[PDB]
Amino acid sequence: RKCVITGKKTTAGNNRSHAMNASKRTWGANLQKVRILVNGKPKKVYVSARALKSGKVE
Amino acid sequence: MHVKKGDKVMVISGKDKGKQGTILAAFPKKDRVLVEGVNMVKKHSKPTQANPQGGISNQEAPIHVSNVMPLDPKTGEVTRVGYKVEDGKKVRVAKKSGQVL
Amino acid sequence: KDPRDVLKRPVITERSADLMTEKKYTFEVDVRANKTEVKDAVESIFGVKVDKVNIMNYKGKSKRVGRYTGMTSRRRKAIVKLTADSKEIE
Amino acid sequence: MKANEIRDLTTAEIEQKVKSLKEELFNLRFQLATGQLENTARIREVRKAIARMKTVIREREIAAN
RNA sequence: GAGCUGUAAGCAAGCUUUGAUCCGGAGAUUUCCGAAUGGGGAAACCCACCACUCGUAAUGGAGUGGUAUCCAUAUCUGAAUUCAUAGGAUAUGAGAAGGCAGACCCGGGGAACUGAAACAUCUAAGUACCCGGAGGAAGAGAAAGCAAAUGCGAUUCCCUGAGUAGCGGCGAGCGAAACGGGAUCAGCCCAAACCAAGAGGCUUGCCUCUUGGGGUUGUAGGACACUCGAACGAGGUAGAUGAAGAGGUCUGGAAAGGCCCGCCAUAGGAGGUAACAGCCCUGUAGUCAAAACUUCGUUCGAGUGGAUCCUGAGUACGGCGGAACACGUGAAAUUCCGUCGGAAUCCGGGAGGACCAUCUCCCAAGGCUAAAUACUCCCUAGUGACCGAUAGUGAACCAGUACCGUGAGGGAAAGGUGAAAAGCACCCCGGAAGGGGAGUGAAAGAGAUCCUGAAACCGUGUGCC
RNA sequence: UGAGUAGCGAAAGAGGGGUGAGAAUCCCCUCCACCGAAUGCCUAAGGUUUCCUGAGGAAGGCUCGUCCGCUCAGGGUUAGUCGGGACCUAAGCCGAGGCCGAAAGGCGUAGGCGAUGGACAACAGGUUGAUAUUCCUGUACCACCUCCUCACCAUUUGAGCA
Repeated sequence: RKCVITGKKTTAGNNRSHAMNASKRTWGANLQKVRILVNGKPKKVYVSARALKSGKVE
Repeated sequence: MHVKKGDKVMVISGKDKGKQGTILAAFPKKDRVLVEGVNMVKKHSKPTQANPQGGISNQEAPIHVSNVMPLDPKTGEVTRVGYKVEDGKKVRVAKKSGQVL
Repeated sequence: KDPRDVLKRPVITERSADLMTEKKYTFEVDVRANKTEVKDAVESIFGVKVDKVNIMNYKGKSKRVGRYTGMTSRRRKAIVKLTADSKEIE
Repeated sequence: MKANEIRDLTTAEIEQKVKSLKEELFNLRFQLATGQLENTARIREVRKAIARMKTVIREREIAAN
């Protein structure tokens, strides 16, 4: 899972409950599957929601 | 080494002291020098292949080069060695003398 | 490749001496050499006609000396059966 | 020896004298296998000879190249 | 510049001053595996296609060279749907891969034992380990800084600050920075404004894209109108030259030892020389040397004005959930991550440890940047109040071997004749082995674990019982 | 140390000759005994020369050993038809493209690998110390090629080929 325009990728962190207990988790960006111009040719590549917010092509 | 095959030399140490001899051997692999009439070992000899003999062979044995210096060809005493060039090829020139070899 | 290298040396045994009487000859050949280029090599260089060629290869015998345990060379032996009224070999 | 394989003709005559002394070397291996050869230094010098000539030919061709 | 075809003892032989063996520089070959790359595969093999050669009456057979994928460029074609793209086909590419020093540096991922005398917060520790990447150093770097004064001016690193301020079941423990002193010292290039052309859409500049001006700036600056691929020295890789006693005498098997005498020394470093050598040799100090490659040092633009424009947008920042800052959410600044929201434009912004006003400093959201720095698989030359073979590397010796394990892996023991083999001719016993003699040596008790040969242990005669 | 003790690993030999320095243990002969849906004869996996010949007996041989599966020096394995390749594919594995995944990677299309399977042409006599559907002998068979031979077809209302 990658994002083509921006360097968003799944990152690893640690969720902490009450009593401050620490365990390891992961953090996912809001990727979406959609049909995009990357070259002049249409393709379907992933894209983050923050990247799609900034008004790109379809 | 400073000595060569075929040289008239003079020996310093060992049982054989101060006796003349000629050189017919050289061992640069081990700095080892066989002089005539020195280290007179008596080798026990078995028959050699088809040679039908059995006896003690009395023959030369080689000595170390550090115990041998050559002599001055002019004055005859044992002298030290130097190196010098003479019209192309270098020559072995003994010390305290201008003569070569 | 060169035909003067494809067969290395002949081998002289009692079996070999038996087969030269009945006109089959023994040779040690190159490892990569097969049944046919030894044949074309031998009529190219001997002026002889050979009918059948048999091939077999020996692996090295294990052999010990001193304390080392080496392996002798892998060999390929060739048998050449000359035709009738073909010339002889040294 | 060393000079002659350059000083003689360019390529041609080398080839038949190559297989001439390859024939000779072949004869030495044959007679050694049957156990009759005497000059065992020949079996060193002929194969050296070949390298001598091979190298000159090969350099020559790369020098021409 | 003279013996040499290694270890290693060969005579079946042969090469050498018509200059060998050897040493240094550059070349050539280099089978087959191996990223392995024609296809396959159980490493070290098998089976091919095309082009060109050998050979055959041909078939079979042989040689040489290409023939993997991806990526970049170029060309052609460009289905379905024949606008056009996917895709396909051809050619060009000292292009990539894989290995590596178990070191050093960045990132991504990332424990537990342990401590807390239990234990979860914490610690161990962002350690080990795994992954990716390059470098010989890497990162970092020219201020939206440090700081609070007649102020300093890129980073980095060392001493100091200081076990201080702090953090912390305020427990266990963790733990700074700036000022000061040193090493080193390099500062630069874009984007935007505007102009010029060409680049067409036309909705006549709202945008092309490549050049140049256009420029990198905070007591603001810039646009804007006024201003001029050689030759040479030193190294490196082979080397050469290089002083002075067989001095006498004694013991000794052998003098380098003892006594009595000399000499050199820019050389009394060291090693070998039958025992402890400056003058025996190799050498050493100096002094030279390069046909060929290789590494270092000398040649081949500004000031003034300030109408107007620009000064890095889904960016700073905020919420939420985390991470890093010594700092565990706490009075929590600051940096980064993910989601969501989301400005300002010079009268503008950011920081000064909550936050707000004043004051001071600075201009982010664009890049590049050597030296001080870290580290040794290596190579050269040396050094040791480092070991002397149960030590010192596992490995002084054919060791990562033998051996064990299916495999990952584990992993030993084993140095010493003599100065020289001069290593036992010859005789007797015997099948030999082994001995006894003879011989070599200074030693045979020195004869193949062969310097010395302790003890355990085992024998043989015996004085006393 | 035990201690010259335990053990010496299922089994019928005996006698005469011969070698030898040495003989219960080696060799020759005559009887006897044992196995015989096996302790016989082929041949896998596996081992890798242990196979044969000639020497030797320090170590291996639970004793001896003149002996060998030990040492040393030689020698021995021949295939168009046998087994496997240049034939096919199962299970499974790999995998251009691709699809997923913090990274390594995981899955998988076309395709390919993969016998234990399917197809597929020599056999019965002789031969030495060692090989034998491999060597010799006679009779065969399978695939492919044409310097050649005869028979026939049509060389585009085309024979033939697939």
